[PDB]
Parts: sequence; structure tokens; C-alpha cells
Amino acid sequence: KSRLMGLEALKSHIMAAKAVANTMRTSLGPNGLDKMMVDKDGDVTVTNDGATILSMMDVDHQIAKLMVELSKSQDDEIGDGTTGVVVLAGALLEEAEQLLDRGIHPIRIADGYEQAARVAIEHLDKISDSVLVDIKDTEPLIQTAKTTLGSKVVNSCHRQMAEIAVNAVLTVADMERRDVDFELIKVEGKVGGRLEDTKLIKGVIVDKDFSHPQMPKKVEDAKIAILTCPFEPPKPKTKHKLDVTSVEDYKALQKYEKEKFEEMIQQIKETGANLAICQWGFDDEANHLLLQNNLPAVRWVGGPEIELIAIATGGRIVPRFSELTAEKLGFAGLVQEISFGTTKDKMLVIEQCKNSRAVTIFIRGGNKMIIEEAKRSLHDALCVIRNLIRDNRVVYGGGAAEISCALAVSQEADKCPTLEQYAMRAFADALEVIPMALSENSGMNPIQTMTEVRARQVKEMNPALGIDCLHKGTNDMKQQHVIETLIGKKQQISLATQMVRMILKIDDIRKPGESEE
Amino acid sequence: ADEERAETARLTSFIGAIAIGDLVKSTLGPKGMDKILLSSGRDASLMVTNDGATILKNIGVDNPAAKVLVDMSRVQDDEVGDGTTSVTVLAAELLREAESLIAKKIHPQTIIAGWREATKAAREALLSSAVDHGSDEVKFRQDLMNIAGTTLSSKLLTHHKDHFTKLAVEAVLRLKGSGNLEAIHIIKKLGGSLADSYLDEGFLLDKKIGVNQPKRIENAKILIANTGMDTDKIKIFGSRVRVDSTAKVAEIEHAEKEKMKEKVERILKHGINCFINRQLIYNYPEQLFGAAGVMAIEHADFAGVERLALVTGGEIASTFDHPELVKLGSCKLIEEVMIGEDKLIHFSGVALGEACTIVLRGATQQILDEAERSLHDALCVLAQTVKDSRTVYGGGCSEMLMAHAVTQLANRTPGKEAVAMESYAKALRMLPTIIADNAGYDSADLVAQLRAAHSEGNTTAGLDMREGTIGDMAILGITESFQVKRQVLLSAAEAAEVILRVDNIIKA
Amino acid sequence: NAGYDSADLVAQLRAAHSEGNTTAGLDMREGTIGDMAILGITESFQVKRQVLLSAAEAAEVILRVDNIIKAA
Amino acid sequence: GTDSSQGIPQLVSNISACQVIAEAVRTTLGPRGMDKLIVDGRGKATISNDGATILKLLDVVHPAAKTLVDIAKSQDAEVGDGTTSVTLLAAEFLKQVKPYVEEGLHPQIIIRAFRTATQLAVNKIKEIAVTVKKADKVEQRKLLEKCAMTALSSKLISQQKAFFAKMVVDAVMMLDDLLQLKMIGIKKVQGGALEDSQLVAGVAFKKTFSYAGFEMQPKKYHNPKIALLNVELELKAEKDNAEIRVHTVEDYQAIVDAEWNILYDKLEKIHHSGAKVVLSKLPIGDVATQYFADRDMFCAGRVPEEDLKRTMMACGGSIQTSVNALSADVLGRCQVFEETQIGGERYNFFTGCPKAKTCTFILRGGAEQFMEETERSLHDAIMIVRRAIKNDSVVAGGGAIEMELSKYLRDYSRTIPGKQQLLIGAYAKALEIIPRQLCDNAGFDATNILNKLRARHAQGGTWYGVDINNEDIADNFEAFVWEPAMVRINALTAASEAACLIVSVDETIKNPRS
Repeated sequence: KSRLMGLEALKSHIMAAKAVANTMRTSLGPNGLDKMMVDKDGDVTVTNDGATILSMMDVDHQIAKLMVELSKSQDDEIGDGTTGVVVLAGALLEEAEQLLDRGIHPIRIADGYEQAARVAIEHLDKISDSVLVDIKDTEPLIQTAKTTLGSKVVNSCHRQMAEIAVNAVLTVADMERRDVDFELIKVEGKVGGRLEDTKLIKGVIVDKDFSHPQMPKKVEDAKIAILTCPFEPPKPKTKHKLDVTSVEDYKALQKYEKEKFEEMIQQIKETGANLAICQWGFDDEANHLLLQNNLPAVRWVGGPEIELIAIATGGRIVPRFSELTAEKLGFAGLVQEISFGTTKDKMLVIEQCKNSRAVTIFIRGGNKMIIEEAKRSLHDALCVIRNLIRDNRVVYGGGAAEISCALAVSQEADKCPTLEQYAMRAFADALEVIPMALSENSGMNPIQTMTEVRARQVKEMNPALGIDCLHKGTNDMKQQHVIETLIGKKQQISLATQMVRMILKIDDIRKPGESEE
Repeated sequence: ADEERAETARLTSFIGAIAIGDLVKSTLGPKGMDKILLSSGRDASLMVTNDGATILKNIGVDNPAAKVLVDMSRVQDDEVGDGTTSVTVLAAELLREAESLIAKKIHPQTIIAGWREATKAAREALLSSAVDHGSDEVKFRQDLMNIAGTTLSSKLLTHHKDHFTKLAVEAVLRLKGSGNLEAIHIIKKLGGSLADSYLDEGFLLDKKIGVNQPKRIENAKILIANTGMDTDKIKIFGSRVRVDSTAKVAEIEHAEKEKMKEKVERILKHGINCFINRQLIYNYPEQLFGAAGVMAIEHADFAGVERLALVTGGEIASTFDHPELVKLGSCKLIEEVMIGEDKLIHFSGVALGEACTIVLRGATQQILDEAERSLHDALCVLAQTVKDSRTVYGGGCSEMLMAHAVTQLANRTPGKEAVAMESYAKALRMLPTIIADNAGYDSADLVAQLRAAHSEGNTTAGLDMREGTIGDMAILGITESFQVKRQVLLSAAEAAEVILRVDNIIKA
Repeated sequence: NAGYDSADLVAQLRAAHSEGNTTAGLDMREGTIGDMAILGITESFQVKRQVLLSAAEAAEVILRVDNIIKAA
Repeated sequence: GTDSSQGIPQLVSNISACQVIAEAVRTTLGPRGMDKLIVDGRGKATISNDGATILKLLDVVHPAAKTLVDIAKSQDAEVGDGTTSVTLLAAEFLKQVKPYVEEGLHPQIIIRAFRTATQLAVNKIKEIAVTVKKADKVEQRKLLEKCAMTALSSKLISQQKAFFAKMVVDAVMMLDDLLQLKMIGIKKVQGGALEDSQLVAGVAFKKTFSYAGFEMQPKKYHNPKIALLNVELELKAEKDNAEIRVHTVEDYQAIVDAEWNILYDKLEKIHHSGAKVVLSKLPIGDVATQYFADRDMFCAGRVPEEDLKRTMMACGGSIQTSVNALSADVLGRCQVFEETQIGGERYNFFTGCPKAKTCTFILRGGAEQFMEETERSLHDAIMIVRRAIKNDSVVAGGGAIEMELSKYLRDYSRTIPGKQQLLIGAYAKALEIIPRQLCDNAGFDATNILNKLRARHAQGGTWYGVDINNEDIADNFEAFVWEPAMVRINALTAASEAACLIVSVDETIKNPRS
């Protein structure tokens, strides 16, 4: 394979990282244009989501993989900003081209963009740095859960999607701890529901329901029998697995497990837990007994879920039918199958008003991508919300900060006598793609559209007013409720400039060609 | 792997739906040239298809752009009805509009809004010329007739449409508040009739009833059961494994005749002479099932028992246990009525009522299917006739009229997006173009004159393009529910606009 | 020629003369629609009819000649 | 058959083979010294600023490329630093004798004369060399912070070196006596903040496995008896493949509850091993952790062997082949165990490791792609801070002496020649190209800067040098840009013979052919 260096490896790096940004900047914002993306699997995926694009994107040019990475970083913490850091990369990338074309050295270029990004993220700090509690944040959360859920296509008619998030990070993680638990928040979703169907569950909803509703559909508080024991074949790891074809062993077996499962179920009734959750759950033969025992109990359970039933409920663990004791009883506030008005949607909420260690934010919708649309809605909404519920620090978007950032950077670039005086000012240049593509996403001529914000920032010198992000005709950011976590732009910037900077620091490419995986 | 850019993503978007949109075009509007489906790839067949949904899946839909309208149009006919042919053409008409705007480089945002903007305004305009023909129930029955009249049109049916008109009318009439799609039961068969659609007493059933067993039954009260056997009973004894030799491969099959005989006794515990085991039996079983006095009548329909579970006050459930679990079906006479050389056991003594079974005897199963969607759509659209007595005038008389204001609007209403909205008010009139020239008329004097003839208020005046003329929609009776007009747009409206704004296609 | 998107401005001026309008029309000076006060922005009918009399025919006139023949 | 070739066509191809390779490392090695993403396999994409690694990564298609690897790699094992430059110097003469080889002029003394030339420097290198240890403070751990500061500053963050340089000292202290990456082994963190680290001098576990409750399962031991276990406990334990028949009758519940129990033994033999904090490279199972969280002895599964080994070296402990732990040294043991989340991730930290010779670092970066460059400052500094420990005699870093030497040497180009002023001149200049590259891979000027140093090398000043960040004239040791003498000594002697070796080779035989 071959060594590729300098302008060669430069224009190597330049192609996709620039080229990939294009579909994503056409996808930039809600006015960002969708993309039908079809696998070799026969699949079809219509995505204006760059984070989903990058996921959908298997394309070559390892840098084009590194963006699939870089969006996911900002995807969890900041939420939104997955796509912009990508389209900002290609901006400052081509922006970097002509400085080398000028003769500005590859390590001259990157650092001029880099320290100028410091001013940017520093200038970012001037927009709104506020910090409030959850119950106050919900207003700037839902105003942003407008944008987030909405830039995710229909926040519309939902504070149900908005304000369960206000609870989501809140319950799983503190305000001040700022330790990211979207891992503790269970984002659950079900097709056949509605976007108008969205639910917060501080406990765990287990889709498996009572063996029979003829048996009680309400188990009392706790008294959950934690059981890893077969009431159906427990995929047991030891033996050769064969069913019997003869009536002789057909009768000899059917009397066997009617004895044990009943006295198992009675032993469960004996353990004093009137719900039996069984990590190896219920076939019908045990359920007739279970029904005949009149014991409310749970059929097949996912292996880690009965554990997740433990933690999320604070449930004390009864490991196995051999360990049985009446003392340890799993936690459930109320054990019942939940039909939401969507009856095809039936889960058994283990609903913890006492110990809730996994908060299920459960959203619904008509179909797969719909709930997925609503999930990545509910995902990044809360993710942007998580910033704002922790530190509610808001920049108003759509290029209103860009000029604002590009302004200070530009002059301060000239103020720096270093060669990067150009690069730092060249830095402030490529910031303008943010209103630019958005302008053309919103369907406006950016070059004028953006300097509106400039003329605004020339006057305003802050994101408040802006251009249309939603193509609504009121050119605003604050007032258009274009509200972006001030953390995230600092995130988003630092992500772009530094990833590119190493892309700029790496000029030395051993590949069979310009790009590779 | 692959990253596709907009131009192809837009052009392939353009071509496929356009390529499929013109499959049924000459078959759309009134009847122009028909559409022959040649199947050379998967088989060798000469086929005639005016149906998009048919034409859709037959030809390769694997164009991801085609997939959209193939899906969207399919969904639309599956909802409001006869929308596939529409939607497939409509967004195909739409794609050509923005394609210029795209060529003009008009902001993808602009065409999206303006069309969707105008999409409202036209259906809005579609809301006005929508006229209740169903105020009076008899006029509603007449509303049901004309609305079903435009539905059954343009396809290939010889005498069939006449049975379905009244029936799509009657499915509504007796049901009180909705049409009967399920209470109507579809039986598509080849009988002694090259063209028939008629009403089925109970539901007819096919079998050769020979040998000893009496081939008619009187005073039937059916024991409704889904549990039974074929060559092996479902019971404790239903399985035996013995072959030690080559004689046993012969002997193993004889013990199969042991399993049938023990159930023949089991129907006698209930003592019920009319018992449906919905699983089949042969003559040698018919030899055995004729001995006991409790007969197992084989291959009873699920929906036909549902048909009976409706009117008889009985139950349609699964499996079975004892006669009181699933309520006893009852039919006055279960009879075997021979149609041609073959005899048909006929469940009868039960005639219509809360439900209907409909047996279509065509010359082909082909003629049997084209009437179903005709019926199926005329059923649904006459259920649309139920709530909305509105029928807005067919032959695209709405389209031009929908295009009238939007045109007049687009000038005024947007100070920009008239590009889209005019283009909207443009494409609406393509359907009249493809027929009026197929009609022999000059569409140029159709889509606009007759437009400003009906759009300025003679709405009955519309397309009789099977005369090659302007024609009177209420007089021609060519009109269909205002509800059949809106959503076929709304589907097609987004059918286009999706792939419009699709600027990239990633491929695994 | 002025380099301004005509469609909107046109459709603006359309939505003007769609509404109908006199006192306001597209002004490429500022570059955008503006007052027609006879500011210099509203201009002699004499030319226009003459102009508008002229090339209006030439099309339909030449539309007679698709029949062009050449001693060349 | 067999292939062979001789003489200038081979001999120039001999030197043609080499000069291709030294450009891989060319602009590399430094803050503005470039960095190499080298993809030698389809899904295998590798990044190094060091030659030896990519030398190990890249294919060597030449005896030259083969003969080069160790030569640069020779400077690798020494300081941890300097392969790239040795690669530069090896072929740096090869262009100077291309006049001679295209003169066809080669008495072999050309390589033989560069040797005493290699002698006069490595001699002079140690002469000017000065012990930093007994010279600096009375302390010599702020000296290390000086080295740490300077050696945290030559690649990435000088921002955090003000905070980090004191810890680099502290790591080296526990690093020194056993010189290891694992015992400075860093645990990256992110999201709790951006761009910071802190030294944790006991060990740390990035991984662990606990379910059936966690916040209800003890996460900490104020006297951990640390089981360092490679053992695995799965959903059900199996000593048999099969015997009889999933269903039948007596056979169904017979297998299952015992399949439970065969776990319990290993589940027990862990817990009565004195495993309270339990650590198993292979995962603890769920029902195992259902058991483990039932027994309230903290388990761990999916555990790093290094984490297991960092402990066994910090506790004097051992990874264990048996769930039973008889020996507290076969066991690990500490006076502190915690599962604490720095950044939010479950970690198992051991302080109270009796040896505790493994320093761990909990480090946050700026972004995804910005983090690597940060800790290499931490890793480099230690290596060269330790390198400042190992050889206390230390000169100016950043090629300060070469220009002086380049002068000092071709000073003999006046003194030496009946002939080899050429050789002494050509020998003298090739020194400068390494920092000149560093000058030039900074995009900045060297003949400008380096000659200005030389003008004051004409003063007789030697430690006069460049600070690669500022990229201007200076005295590196007064900037305290540092390397011990032996660093400069070997790179020459490494690349010198390399420049000498294949020049004795006009001929290469290949039996396999090609």
C-alpha cells in the first residue's frame, strides 16, 4: 500500500468529509430536507437526520466514519448538534484548503481555526448561561422540546413527550450530579400506539402479562416472587434435547410437572409473594395449575430483565427455586397489564413509587420509523433537556451566534499577529454555513439571509432575533424559540475543529489510495 | 458503501413514479387506451390491467422512488379506495411540475409548502363543489348509486357491475350506519355462468358427497367446531410410530384408518347430527362418517360461520370442546346443489339478513377479482357516501375546479410560491389531458374552458370523455364521494413531496 | 439583469396585479418592487404600445414561415 | 530460480530503496511534527507519530527498509522517543553521496570516515552534557516537574501541564523501580468535564459486572480481599454433554436445579475464598450476580486482565487459576476498595494496594478526536522524565547542538581535508535536517533560524537551540528543552552505521526470486 502526504493526503481528507456534509446540510434543521436511503437489503430509510444518516451511512473514506462517531458523542450529552458539527467540519475543511493553497502550512491552518474556536465557545458563553431547577427548566425545556422533538418532526401537540423528559433525567440522575444517565432512563416505544401516546414510567413495564386475567390482574404492593426457575423448558444447558413420540411417555410426563409446578406455585404462594416473576416463565400446563392455584404470576421473563426488575424496583433478589425463602419479595407498586387505550399495546408496568432505579419513558406511534422518529425525538429532546435541566444555558440558533461568534473571532483574529490571523479569521468565515444551509433549508438566499443576522448582530450582538429556522416568516431565534444549549455549541465547535485538527494534524496517509476504512 | 446525491435522487424520484404513473394514465380519467400488462419476466402471460396496485407489484417496484407511490397509492386505494390509479398518476403529475421548478432551481422548501398549501386550498375548493346527493335516503340510495357508478367504471366487467351497484348500496341500506364489507362475503368461483354476481343463501360449499352417507340434511342445527383431524386425530391416541420393515411402510398406512373411526363415535356423544369439523374428509371417510348417524361436514368456512355467527345469533370461535362452548349454528336446510358436473353442499335456509354471502360466477377468476376492488371500493366509498352525502363531480371536474381558485389564488395568494401552487393548479389538470386526447377531444379546450365552465360554476358539466366530450356529471351520474377525492390527493400529495425533498440515497 | 430573484418579486408584482395594482411595481434600482408614482419608474406608453405592437406580430408573422425555403 | 543484482544499479537501488521509507516519518515527530494515519489493512487503520510502530505496521519491501527498522527502533527502546529522526539521518547522507554514486566515485571510506565523525559528536555530546539531578534544586522532583512541564509541552497540552507536571513526577516515582506503561496505565474518562486528569496511585478498574440490583449490592470494601480471578460463571454450569432425554419425566427438573447448583459451588468457592470484592476477567453471570447480589459480596465480570494485573503488581497479588483463594498474595488485597463513578461509569478503585506501584490516571479530553494527543504528553513526559532520571547528564533538547556540531564538524572540513572535507561537510550538515524538518514541518524557516543559532554557534554557544512551539532561535536547555546526552548519542550511532551498512552493499541476492 501507498504513502499519501501533504496536499495529496489533504485532498484525500477533503472529499467525503466535505461531501458528506452536503446531504446533512440539506438535511440541516427541520427545513432540512429528508433523504430516502435504501440498503442492499431492500430497506428504505427516509432520513433528514445526519446522526441517522451517518448510522445509515456505510460509505468509505474513514473520516466519513469518524463523523458517524462524532455525532454520537454530542448525540447523547448535548442531544441536537449531531449534524451541524459534521457540516461545520466540511465548512472549515474547504476553508482550510485555500490557506494551504495560500501556502499557510497544514499545522498553521488547524490551530488558527482552533484558538479562534476558543473565542467562539468563549463568545458562546455570552448568550444565556442560566441554571434552573427541573420545574422551572421545563418551560425552557419544552420551548426547546418544541425545537428538539420538533426538529425531530412533531413535537407538535406534545408536552407529553416534552415533560416526561423533564422527569426522565431528573429521576434517574440528580440536577447537580450531571452524571449522564440516559442509560437509567428507559426510552421505550411501541408501534401501534400514537405519537399522542407517550408515557413516563419511573419503574419497569414488562410486556409479558398475567398468565390468565382470570387470575388476579392486580398483585398488591411488592410481594413479587423473584424466580429463575422453569415453568416451561428452561433451555437447560445439559442434555440432548428430544421430545417423546409415544403415548406411554406422553402419560408418564403429564402427571410429573403437574405435581411440581403446582407445589412450585404453591411454594410461591408459600413464599408469600402473590406475583411470581419467572426468569424461565410459564407454559400453559403450569398456568392451568397457576390458574388452579389462583396465584397471580408472570410468564416468560427476559433473563436480565428480572434483574432489571430487581434494581429498577429496588427489588431484593430471590435467585432460584432452590434458594426459596418467604423473606425476599420483589418490589412492585402495582402489578397489572397496561392497555393505554392501545390494547394491542399491553405491558405489565412494575410501577415504583418507592424504589425506582430505571425510569421508563414510554412513547408510542403508528409505525416503526414513527416511534423511531418519536424515540429520537424523545431521545435528543431529553438530551438537550438534560443539559438545560442541569445547566440551562441557551444559545439561540440559526446562525445568530455564528455571526456573533464570527464577529469577535474575526477582529480578534486580526488582533493576533500570528500567521493564524488569517486562519483565525478564516475560521470565523466557515461559521456562516450554519445560517447558510439553514437559509437554503428554509429556502432563503443565505448570503443576504445571514448578514441580516449580521446586521442584527451588528446591532443586537447576541442571538435573540435571527433568521427563520422554522421558515415561519418571523426572523427570530429567541422569539422564534430557537433555543440551543450553550453547552452544545461549545461541544459542537470543539468537536468539529479538533477532529478536523487531527485530520489536519494527520497529513500522513498510508493507504492503497486517498481514502479507506 | 454508497452515497447518492440529489440530482439522481430527484431524477430517479421523477422517473419511477412518472414511469409507473403513466402505466394506468390512458386508463385513467375516463377510458382512453387501456393498459395491457405483458408479463415476460416471471412467466409468459397476456394480461390486461387498468389497476395500479395490480400493475404495481407485477412490474418491478424495486425502484425506491417507485416504492413510494407503489406504497402510497396502494395504501390509498386500501383506505379511501380507487386511489392507487389516482395516486400513482397524481404524484407522477406532480413530479413533472417541480421538475421544472427544480430545473428553475426553486427552493425545495418552496415547492413543498406551495403544493401542500395549494393541496389544502384545492381540497378546500374540492369541499365546495362537493354536493350532497344523499340528503334523502332514497336520494342517498341514488347518491349511493351514482357514487358507486364512478367507482365501478373504467375496469373490465361485463354484466357484473349491476349486481355490485345495488349491493354496495344495499350493504349500507340494511346495516344502518355503515356499509357491509364483512357482512358481505366474497365467494369467487367458476360455475355454470361465464358472468354472474349474485346473493348467496348461507354460503355455498364445494365437495363431492358420494358413497353411503346421505348427501342432504334437513333441519340443521350446526355444532360449530374448529377441532378435528385429517389422516391423524388430535387426541391422546393421535400418534403411533411403528415401522421395523418394508411391510410396515405398507402397514403403517393401514393404521391411519384406525384414527378416523374413533372420532366418528365422538360426534355421537353430543349426538349432534349437524357438526362442522372444518377440516376435510374423503369418500372413504364419507363411507365411515355415513355409518354413525352423527356426520362430520368437512371444510366449513370461518367467515361463512361468522356469516352465520352474525344472523343466527351464534358464535364464531376457535378450537372446540362441547356444544355449549361455541353457540350452536342453525340453518334450515343444508343441501347439496350441483353446479355443473360437480356437486356443491350448500348451507341454506339462511338468507341474507344481518349479513350477505356473494358468489361470483365468472368465465375466469380474472373477471372475479376486478369486480371485488370495484365492489370493495364502491363499498367503502358508499360508506363515505353514508356520512358525507357529498359527491363532488367526477371526470376530474373537481381537478380543474380545484385548479381554478389555486390558479387564481397562486397569482394573488402567494407572492412567491405561485410557482408551486400554479404548478399544483397545473398538474391537477393533467388527468383530463391524458383522457381528453384519448377521448378525441382537445384537452386544451377541456382543462380550462370546461374548467372555467364548471370552475366558474357549471359543475355538473364535466368530462364525458367516452363520448370525447364535455359531459354532465350528475346527469351522466359520473360522480363519487367527495371523500374519495380528498385523500387520494393527500396520499399522492405526500407521495410526491417525499422524494422531492429527498436529496440523497444511502445504499448498503 | 439586475440580478434579483424575479419569481417572488414577479409573484409579488403578480400578487400585486393579481390583486391588481398601479402605484406599485418592481424597481430594479433598489432592486425590489417599489412605488409606481410616474417616478420615472412609470414610463411612456408611446414606446410600449409601439414596442408591444411590434414583436407581438413578428412571432405570429414568422409563425407563418416554418415554410422557409433557400436558394442557398 | 534465484535472483541477484550488483553495483550502481543495485547500489543506487540500494540507496533508492532506503530514501523512500524515511519520508514516512519525515514531517512527523513533534507538536507541529506531523502525525501518520497509516492504513495497512482494509478495516485496519493505524495512527502513530512514531516510526517504530508504523515501521512495525508498514511493510518492508527492501533490505534497506528491513535494515532501517531496528535502526530507528534502536532509538525507540532507549528513550521511548526518536525513531523518526534516526530514520531521517540514515538516508540523509544517501542523497549527499548520490553525487558520488553518480560520479560512480566510492572508495568505501565514505562510510568509514563518517564513523570517527560519529565519534567526535557522541564524545562531544556527553562532554557538554550536564547532570540535571544533583544540579537542580536539592530536590530533583521539581527538576522532574521541569522536565514534566517541558516534556508535557512538546506534543499537546501545555495548559494542563501546570497541573499535570507535578503528577508526572509522582507517577515516575512509583513507575521507577519498575518501568511500565501498565503502572502509569491511564483510565480515560469523559463527560464529567472536558480536558483534565488526576493521578490515582493505587489501581483502578474500568470494568465490572453487577445486576439483580447494584445500588443494593455493596460497591465498596474498606478492607477488600481482592480475588484476581480469570474464572467464568455462566447462566447454568455444565460438566456433561448428554446422557438421556429441553422435556422426560424425572429427567426435566433433574438437570435444571443442579445446573443451578454447579454454579453455586463456584458461586460459593468465590465467596468463601475471601472474595468480597470479586474480580473475574470472564464475566460473572446474571443468575450468578443474582446470587452475587444475593450474597452481597461485590463481584466483577468482564474484567480487564491488566486491571487484574495492575492490582497483582500493586497488591503484590496474583491472578488466580482457582475460585478458592488460599493466599492473600495469590489473592489481591487492599485496605480500600470502592466502586465510585468518576464521570459516571462504574469503576473499581484500589487504594491500599500494599505495593501500589501502579499509578492510574483519570483523564478527560476536549472531544472524541482530541483526546489521544493529550495523554501522549503525559506518556512522553514520564518516559523522558524517567529518561531525565536514568541519564542525569542532560543537554539542550530540540537539536541545539547539531548546528554547533555541524559547524564544529565541517570545521574539520577545514581541518580534516586532504579529501574528506566533503565527507566532513556532508556529515556536518545532515545533523541539522531533523530539527530543520521540525522547523519545516512547522511550516517555518530553519536556515533563517538555525543559522541565527549558528551565528551564535559562531559565538561558541552550543545549547543555543529552537523551541519547536515558538519556532525561533533560543537556548533549548535555557528553555530547558531536554534530552540526556545518550539520546543524541545513540540516534547518530544508530543511523550512522545504517548510513554505513548497505553502502558496503552493492549487491543483494534473492534465492526466492521476486
